[PDB]
Amino acid sequence: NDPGNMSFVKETVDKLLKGYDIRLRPDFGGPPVCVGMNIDIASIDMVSEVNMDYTLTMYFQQYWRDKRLAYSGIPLNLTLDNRVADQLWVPDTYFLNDKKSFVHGVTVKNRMIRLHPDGTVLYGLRITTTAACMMDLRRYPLDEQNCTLEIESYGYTTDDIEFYWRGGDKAVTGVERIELPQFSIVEHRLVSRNVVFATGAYPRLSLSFRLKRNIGYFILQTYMPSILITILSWVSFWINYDASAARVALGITTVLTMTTINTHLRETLPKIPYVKAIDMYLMGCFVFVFLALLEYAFVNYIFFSQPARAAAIDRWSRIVFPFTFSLFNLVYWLYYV
Amino acid sequence: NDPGNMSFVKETVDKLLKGYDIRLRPDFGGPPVCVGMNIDIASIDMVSEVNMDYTLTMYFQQYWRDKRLAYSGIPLNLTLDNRVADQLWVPDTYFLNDKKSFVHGVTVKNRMIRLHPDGTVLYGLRITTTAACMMDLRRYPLDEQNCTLEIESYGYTTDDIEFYWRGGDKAVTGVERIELPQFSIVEHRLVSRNVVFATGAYPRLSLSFRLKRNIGYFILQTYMPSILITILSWVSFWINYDASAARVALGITTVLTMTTINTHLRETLPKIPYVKAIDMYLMGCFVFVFLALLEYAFVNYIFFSQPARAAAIDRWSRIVFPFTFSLFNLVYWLYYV
Amino acid sequence: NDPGNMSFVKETVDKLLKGYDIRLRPDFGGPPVCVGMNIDIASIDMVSEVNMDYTLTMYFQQYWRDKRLAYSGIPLNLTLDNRVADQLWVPDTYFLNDKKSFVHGVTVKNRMIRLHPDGTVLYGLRITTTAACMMDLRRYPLDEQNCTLEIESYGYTTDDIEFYWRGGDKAVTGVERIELPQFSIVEHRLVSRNVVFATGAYPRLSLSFRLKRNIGYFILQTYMPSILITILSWVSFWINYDASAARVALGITTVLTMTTINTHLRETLPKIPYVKAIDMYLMGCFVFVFLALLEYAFVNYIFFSQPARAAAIDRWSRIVFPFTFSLFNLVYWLYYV
Amino acid sequence: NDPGNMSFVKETVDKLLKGYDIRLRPDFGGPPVCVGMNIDIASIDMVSEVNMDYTLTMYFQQYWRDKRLAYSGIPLNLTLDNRVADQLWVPDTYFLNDKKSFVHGVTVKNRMIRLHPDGTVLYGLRITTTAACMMDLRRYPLDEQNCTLEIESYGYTTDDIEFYWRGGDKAVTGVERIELPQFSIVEHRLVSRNVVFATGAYPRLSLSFRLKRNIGYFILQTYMPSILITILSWVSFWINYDASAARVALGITTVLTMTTINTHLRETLPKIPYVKAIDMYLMGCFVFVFLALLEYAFVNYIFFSQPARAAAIDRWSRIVFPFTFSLFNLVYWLYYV
Amino acid sequence: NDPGNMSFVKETVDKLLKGYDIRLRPDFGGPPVCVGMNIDIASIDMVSEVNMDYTLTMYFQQYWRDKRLAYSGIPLNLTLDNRVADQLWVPDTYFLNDKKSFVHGVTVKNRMIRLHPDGTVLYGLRITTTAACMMDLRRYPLDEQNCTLEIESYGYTTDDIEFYWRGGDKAVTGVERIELPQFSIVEHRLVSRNVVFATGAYPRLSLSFRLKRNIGYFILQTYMPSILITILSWVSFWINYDASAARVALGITTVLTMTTINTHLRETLPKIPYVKAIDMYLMGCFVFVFLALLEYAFVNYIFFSQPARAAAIDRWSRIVFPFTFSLFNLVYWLYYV
Ligand SMILES: *[C@@H]1O[C@H](CO)[C@@H](O[C@@H]2O[C@H](CO)[C@@H](O[C@@H]3O[C@H](CO[C@H]4O[C@H](CO)[C@@H](O)[C@H](O)[C@@H]4O)[C@@H](O)[C@H](O[C@H]4O[C@H](CO)[C@@H](O)[C@H](O)[C@@H]4O)[C@@H]3O)[C@H](O)[C@H]2NC(C)=O)[C@H](O)[C@H]1NC(C)=O
Ligand SMILES: *[C@@H]1O[C@H](CO)[C@@H](O[C@@H]2O[C@H](CO)[C@@H](O[C@@H]3O[C@H](CO[C@H]4O[C@H](CO)[C@@H](O)[C@H](O)[C@@H]4O)[C@@H](O)[C@H](O[C@H]4O[C@H](CO)[C@@H](O)[C@H](O)[C@@H]4O)[C@@H]3O)[C@H](O)[C@H]2NC(C)=O)[C@H](O)[C@H]1NC(C)=O
Ligand SMILES: *[C@@H]1O[C@H](CO)[C@@H](O[C@@H]2O[C@H](CO)[C@@H](O[C@@H]3O[C@H](CO[C@H]4O[C@H](CO)[C@@H](O)[C@H](O)[C@@H]4O)[C@@H](O)[C@H](O[C@H]4O[C@H](CO)[C@@H](O)[C@H](O)[C@@H]4O)[C@@H]3O)[C@H](O)[C@H]2NC(C)=O)[C@H](O)[C@H]1NC(C)=O
Ligand SMILES: *[C@@H]1O[C@H](CO)[C@@H](O[C@@H]2O[C@H](CO)[C@@H](O[C@@H]3O[C@H](CO[C@H]4O[C@H](CO)[C@@H](O)[C@H](O)[C@@H]4O)[C@@H](O)[C@H](O[C@H]4O[C@H](CO)[C@@H](O)[C@H](O)[C@@H]4O)[C@@H]3O)[C@H](O)[C@H]2NC(C)=O)[C@H](O)[C@H]1NC(C)=O
Ligand SMILES: *[C@@H]1O[C@H](CO)[C@@H](O)[C@H](O)[C@H]1NC(C)=O
Ligand SMILES: *[C@@H]1O[C@H](CO)[C@@H](O)[C@H](O)[C@H]1NC(C)=O
Ligand SMILES: *[C@@H]1O[C@H](CO)[C@@H](O)[C@H](O)[C@H]1NC(C)=O
Ligand SMILES: *[C@@H]1O[C@H](CO)[C@@H](O)[C@H](O)[C@H]1NC(C)=O
Ligand SMILES: *[C@@H]1O[C@H](CO)[C@@H](O)[C@H](O)[C@H]1NC(C)=O
Ligand SMILES: CCCCCCCCCC
Ligand SMILES: CCCCCCCCCC
Ligand SMILES: NCCc1c[nH]cn1
Ligand SMILES: NCCc1c[nH]cn1
Ligand SMILES: NCCc1c[nH]cn1
Ligand SMILES: [Cl-]
Ligand SMILES: [Cl-]
Ligand SMILES: [Cl-]
Ligand SMILES: [Cl-]
Ligand SMILES: [Cl-]
Repeated sequence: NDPGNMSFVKETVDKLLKGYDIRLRPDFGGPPVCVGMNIDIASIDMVSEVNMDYTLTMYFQQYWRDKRLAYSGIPLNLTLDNRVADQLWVPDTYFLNDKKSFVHGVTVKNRMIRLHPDGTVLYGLRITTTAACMMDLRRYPLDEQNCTLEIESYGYTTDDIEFYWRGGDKAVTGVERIELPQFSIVEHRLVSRNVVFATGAYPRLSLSFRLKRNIGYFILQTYMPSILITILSWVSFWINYDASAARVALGITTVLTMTTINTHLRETLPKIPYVKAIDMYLMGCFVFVFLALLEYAFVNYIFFSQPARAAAIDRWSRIVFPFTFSLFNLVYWLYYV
Repeated sequence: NDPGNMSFVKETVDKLLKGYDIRLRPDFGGPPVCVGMNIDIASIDMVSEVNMDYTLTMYFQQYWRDKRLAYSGIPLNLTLDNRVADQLWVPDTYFLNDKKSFVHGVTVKNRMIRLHPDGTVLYGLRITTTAACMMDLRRYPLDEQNCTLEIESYGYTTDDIEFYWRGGDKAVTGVERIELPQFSIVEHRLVSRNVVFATGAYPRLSLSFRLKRNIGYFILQTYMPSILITILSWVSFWINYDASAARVALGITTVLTMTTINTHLRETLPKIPYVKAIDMYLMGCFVFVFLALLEYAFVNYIFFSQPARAAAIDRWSRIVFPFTFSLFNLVYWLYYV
Repeated sequence: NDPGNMSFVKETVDKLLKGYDIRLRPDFGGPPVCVGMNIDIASIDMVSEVNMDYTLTMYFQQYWRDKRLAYSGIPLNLTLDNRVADQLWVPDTYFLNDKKSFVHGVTVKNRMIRLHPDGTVLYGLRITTTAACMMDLRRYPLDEQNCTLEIESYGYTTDDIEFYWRGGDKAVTGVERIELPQFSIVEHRLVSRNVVFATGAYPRLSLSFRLKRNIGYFILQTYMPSILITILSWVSFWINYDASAARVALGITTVLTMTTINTHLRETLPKIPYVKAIDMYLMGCFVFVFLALLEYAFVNYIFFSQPARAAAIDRWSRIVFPFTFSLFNLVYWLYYV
Repeated sequence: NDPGNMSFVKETVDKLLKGYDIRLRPDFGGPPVCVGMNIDIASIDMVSEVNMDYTLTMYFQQYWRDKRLAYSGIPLNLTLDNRVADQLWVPDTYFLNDKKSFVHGVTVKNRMIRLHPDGTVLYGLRITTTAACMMDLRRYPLDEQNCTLEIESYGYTTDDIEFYWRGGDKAVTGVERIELPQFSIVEHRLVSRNVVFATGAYPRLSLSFRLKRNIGYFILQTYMPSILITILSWVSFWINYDASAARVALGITTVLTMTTINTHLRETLPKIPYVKAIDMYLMGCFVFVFLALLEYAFVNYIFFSQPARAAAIDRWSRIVFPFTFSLFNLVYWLYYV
Repeated sequence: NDPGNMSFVKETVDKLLKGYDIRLRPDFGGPPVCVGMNIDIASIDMVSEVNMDYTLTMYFQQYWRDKRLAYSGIPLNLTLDNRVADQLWVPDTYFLNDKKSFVHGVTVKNRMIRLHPDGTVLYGLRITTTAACMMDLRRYPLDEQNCTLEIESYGYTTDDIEFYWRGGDKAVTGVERIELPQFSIVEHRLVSRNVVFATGAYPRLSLSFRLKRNIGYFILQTYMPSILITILSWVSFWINYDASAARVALGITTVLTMTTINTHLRETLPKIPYVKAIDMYLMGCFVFVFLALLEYAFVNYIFFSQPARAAAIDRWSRIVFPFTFSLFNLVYWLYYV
């Protein structure tokens, strides 16, 4: 009688679980059970190009109605201990593209079960998942990436279970509060569809983010050092051509440093067989510093027989190299922006 | 009768657990159960800027009263085996910002259950948790960071469970005994509040530390080597301008070393798109060593036609460069301290 | 009576499991139970030469008939909760060459049980496995590798269990959708056989892939830098022989850089005792840059007494070195392609 | 009757566990139960300064008497299967300073239960534990460290459980067989005491080792290369002062190499804010190589106007630098040894 | 009656387990139970000098007779589901020197139980174990190592359990099929003995391998680069002594490169306090390249006053250095081979 009478509540819950078969889905043999899903994204831990995946922490909630759990006489929503979920049927929801995922278990399993008088079940889970995201690094680091989270039922087909985003476009929250130092989230989308396999058609929910990579880190880390090395190679043009050791040292160091910058950057990224946007810039800067050393090799070859021509080549190189490199940056930054 | 009669104690404990429903919170359907929490911080293992998190080991204790566990006739507090916690209701306490946490289980699960005659339950857990802490590295390494530990109930709302710091300002102990080689704990605070979500309002407890980074390591590791390289570039000012190979070698090595110091440091830290305080110093030192090499390029360009002017430029550079760099350090250390 | 009557379904399932002995295989003491297997390959995460293994994620399905589970009166296929698999006999299938494998367990264990009226059981598992693959790196990076997945019964011999690929050549799907940045899957094969051990003959299923390594990454990372360094060493041939510091610096840097490229590459790969294809190219490039420095050591030795002969040696070296190195690349790329 | 009659033994063991309450400690409500502990140290896996911890593998044995397990008629010690420990009360022993620990479980859980006729229980566990050890690196690598293992009861106070080292000074064995390549174990001590907390006074057992770091590795790795670089800088004193490129190159390389040695070593160690003993030596060697380069900068500045004075400075530097550096090593090695 | 009658088989197995006490070993209170062990080594994953351990994957089989499991009327060997092992007594076998081990559990636990009419039990486990192996690196990389796997009973003494290698010298198979890229298995041995501890005497089985390290990798990685650098230092002997910058650059680079090779190699290996065989070679090569630079420092010191003597020193150095270094290799390779 009394909702505050725990003895009466215990009798009501025991009656619900008496004869309850966890092996059978709600409305077994009849219409499919509709499962509504909402996601509260706590954070996106990291985005890795090397492993081609991202780490996501979220509050995963499932909404469905089980008539076997309908109770009367208690005008309240029953929030039970999370351990009761082992005595109830739950959807076999799994993430299609996940690589490693777990449910937090401190201090207890991060799980929620809330019952409703009509038999509606609220099932919440705090899950940290690492989901695979293949990335196209051709325009890297000025690339825009699209990473998805695929939600699907494992065993039950569309004849048994149906998926939908509960709340429509507002089913997923917390996207605007995600703080990625390297990326900005341009847009997120929700997709519901059915995928046909050899064992039947299965419900599918898709959550996708469009990530825009910030360029600030790469300007300070790769682009500026490459520019400084290229400018450093131009110093030899003002050095006297009789200083063979000095000018060759400028040519050697700038050429070798440019190669080390190019190779070191590729080591950090995964072994991809195509040229990236930054690789085009680094290889472009290598030509300028290589031609600067070849410029002195030409001057050193003829400065004895033709000192006048050698001086003109040095004088013209002081203008052509800064001018050509400025144009190279102009065409480069217009293409990739 | 006799408290030392184990048969009588076994009967008393069995009576408490007879008809006990773990699925129901204490005072189910009535006033919310108040849970008091205390933390004994054993240590802070590490603070990582790369992962933006810190590792914490602590003794987590929860205090609440369950009238179903009230016993009479035994004027003693019953300290039971930790395995009895699986037969009792416990709060669904979880850490909001934790990334990976566990309860120690050697030799047994690091868990404590102590009962009281009125039904009060003491529940202790030794937990090592890695909690996310977003850090602002703009003033790094002279930055001050604020890392928090958020405590919240997962399933139960404020209508069912209430949180409070047991003992007020003294609820958290062991803060002054924390030994961080890189940080000093300026202050810790305790905050109690209620947070409203889509599923209701939830109790919240917040433990926050203000960490001040020690500068001793970075002086020896980054600042001093940068100063020594800048002073090294000034050696060329006293070298004769006819030593083209020697002075250019001093210019090349100091400029290249400065770039390697700048890029290597940024690799250790996470890829952030903004300039840090140390980055300002390293880029400032790069200009001084770059101008030192450009100084000889100017001297080498005119020392043949105008030897007198070239000697004066070398002589003035011996004073201006140490003076300007001293001023640069003065303005730098006043801004960030 | 009614298939949609959950009470009738619960009675039918309880009858099947009443007296069911999980310790006994189907048709125990009689003909061996035939298990059909299909694999839906979700992805191949990575291929590691250092660890000599690859990571595979797949949908592993087992097909067999158990007459103890045959039911009548329900003209439907019973898709039960995955937790019922703990109450049924399943084959002791294990992967012979796996190093670390697991079944995904979010949100539930990634497991499927589907029953059929005749007693046929469909048992699906989503497994991520790391399987050992010994690789022959003699032709690396132009090598072609053959990695296998060996499927075998652990305890039961061919007298008790038999394996076969269900669907023949189409038993394994998703191979053409595998995206390896470094490898291309030339062909996959399915092999069924029996392997004799000391404890008897055991069924065996083999899934093998032939992987062709893409050469695009290694051209940009190793081959091109080696070519550029070799061309860099040729610059000294046009430098005047009186520039002893400049030409020796070109010889030193190219020789030292070539050694660093060779040693660094071998560190990434596992410690193998044989020479690889790339090692042959790197050691070939080392000879060219070493002879270039020895060329000046010969010129510097005689340019005082015999300036005319020294000039001819420099002039001839400008032709022989590019010509010989071009031939070296011709014979090299014909041998390994 | 017959000890070899397994049916009689099974009846005796079942009688012991009939009515046995694992939730109650032996002599509950009476005198505290005394637990004797012995440790057989299998090995010390590693000692890490970076993580400030060490890894320990040991055989952990607990000795206590439970009158509920006393049996008569069998004049033998009952060695039972390790799975019976789940049906018995065991002390809630945990390691206070451990960071990650586990009990080995191959092929079974590495656990031992041996019963005695009077009710004495022998409980053995093979545990690998990583225990935190704060280290003072001011005298590193000539430092002596003291790492402890703290043993304490988690829930029970001194009113319920008491700890003591069984066998006194011989409670811990295997210390002399520990093989640490980098450390030598000078001495180990055993301490028994009671620690008072907010929840009461708890028994404490402490096992501490005094570790002396071997200096052989650091002589070959850091000290000798630093000496060789310092001697290398002295070569310029015998080089003619007109060789500006050669002597400056000797000065540049020795100074730059010394900085790289200093910075690289600090990266391996944890970020501590104080100067270590090795840091004093490396910074001392930096001054000698820096003054050597400044010595030529002084000679190069005056060798034209005052060639006689410049020659004397070179001649005196050939004696003062080896003599002063020898004295620097003398005072250094006397202070830290 | 009928062996193919599963109902009769189920009755027979239930009778065996009725009244079966897992807490009691077979023949409890009587003669010790003899356990025969065989190992089928699948692979040796890796051998690590840094961690002083090796990883082993094997099929571990235990053979013993339990009269409580003897059955009659079924003339067949009963291969039961692996889950029946939890209802049977098994030996408490553990590996003494293991550091981390596990039993594979995909798709089921890699476990086998086979019964025999007389009560003999076959118990198989597929175990991957990392066992500690202390290594003597004094002759590294030409060292020969002896790594063992120690098998012992944890709780039961020799009065209760006895170990023996089933099949004698053929108890361990698959040794000849082990493929270690860096090592060759010279010989394996089997040892059976009893070890006395404080708690009694325990059975012990030892499997030991003698590993011979292949030298092919280290010739290409360390020995050849050291030889090439030493030969590189000899180039300065043919360079004119007036080329001070060139010859000092050859001396500086060879000396610095030799130090980097020596220090980098020691970093990969564990921090041991003794000199290795390769360390002797690297330090020997350092002297040759250091004396080569000191050779020019002597020539540069006297080539002005005594040009004739300086030319002879260069001429003699062209012969003595190759001759002495050839002898150094002769004595070195004879000592360590
Ligand atoms: C690291 O950064 C975090 C986040 O910024 C800081 O956490 C904040 O700490 C401050 C205190 O320093 C908190 O402010 C206090 O909040 C209490 C709780 O507010 C709840 O309840 C009130 C009603 O009582 C509601 O209005 C409110 O919405 C909340 O539901 C208040 O009770 C406190 O009030 C006290 O101060 C006011 C004046 O400001 C007085 O009028 C009151 O009488 C009383 O004395 C106070 O406002 C703040 O809420 C925390 N934020 C979060 C997000 O937790 C950490 O402090 C910081 N770490 C360090 C070391 O500085
Ligand atoms: C990676 O490397 C592995 C190992 O080398 C390759 O695996 C081999 O694949 C070949 C097929 O390409 C296998 O050869 C086939 O074996 C079948 C099974 O043999 C069992 O049964 C027969 C009796 O039927 C016994 O005699 C035998 O001992 C085994 O018990 C055969 O049925 C096949 O026969 C077919 O070809 C023959 C002619 O060769 C015809 O006469 C037959 O009619 C029939 O068409 C065949 O012999 C071989 O067994 C595999 N080896 C292993 C160890 O598994 C992978 O193919 C390779 N990967 C790639 C991509 O190439
Ligand atoms: C690494 O560093 C740790 C921490 O510093 C060292 O641990 C200390 O070890 C010393 C012994 O070397 C300990 O001192 C001894 O403590 C015993 C326990 O004290 C408890 O009980 C007494 C009453 O009996 C109380 O007063 C006290 O508060 C404690 O509750 C004492 O029984 C010992 O007494 C002995 O010496 C005194 C004289 O000093 C005599 O009068 C006594 O008769 C008796 O012989 C002693 O005081 C100390 O407690 C340890 N500290 C901690 C924190 O554990 C390690 O030793 C060190 N490792 C190495 C290798 O040196
Ligand atoms: C790696 O390194 C380990 C450790 O050094 C080596 O292991 C040793 O291997 C040798 C054999 O090569 C072992 O020696 C043998 O021990 C057997 C067991 O001894 C027990 O039983 C005897 C009584 O029977 C007791 O006296 C003893 O204390 C032990 O309790 C003996 O039965 C063997 O005897 C054989 O040789 C003797 C002559 O030496 C004959 O008289 C006998 O008839 C018989 O033929 C033998 O002594 C030694 O015990 C092992 N040590 C350990 C610690 O296990 C590995 O061999 C090595 N690996 C490789 C590849 O070399
Ligand atoms: C609470 O409910 C139980 C079960 O229906 C009932 O027996 C008991 O009387 C109720 N309590 C009161 C105060 O009526
Ligand atoms: C201990 O309590 C039990 C249960 O109440 C009782 O039967 C027994 O007699 C008591 N012991 C004594 C010595 O009275
Ligand atoms: C459903 O099946 C049960 C068990 O056979 C039966 O008792 C019940 O009457 C059936 N339902 C209907 C509506 O007939
Ligand atoms: C062994 O003990 C049981 C239980 O007491 C008893 O029934 C049986 O007769 C004993 N065995 C013999 C041979 O007496
Ligand atoms: C199989 O064995 C059971 C148990 O003994 C028996 O009841 C049954 O009749 C047997 N089957 C046949 C066909 O006899
Ligand atoms: C790359 C910039 C070099 C600037 C040299 C300036 C020389 C000026 C001589 C009048
Ligand atoms: C390795 C390419 C070197 C090119 C030098 C060109 C010099 C031309 C002088 C006329
Ligand atoms: N399935 C055979 C397992 C095995 C191999 N060796 C020993 N046992
Ligand atoms: N054994 C005492 C555990 C503890 C410390 N602080 C709180 N609980
Ligand atoms: N099997 C013996 C285990 C052991 C060693 N030391 C203590 N216990
Ligand atoms: Cl967690
Ligand atoms: Cl732990
Ligand atoms: Cl997972
Ligand atoms: Cl283990
Ligand atoms: Cl596994």
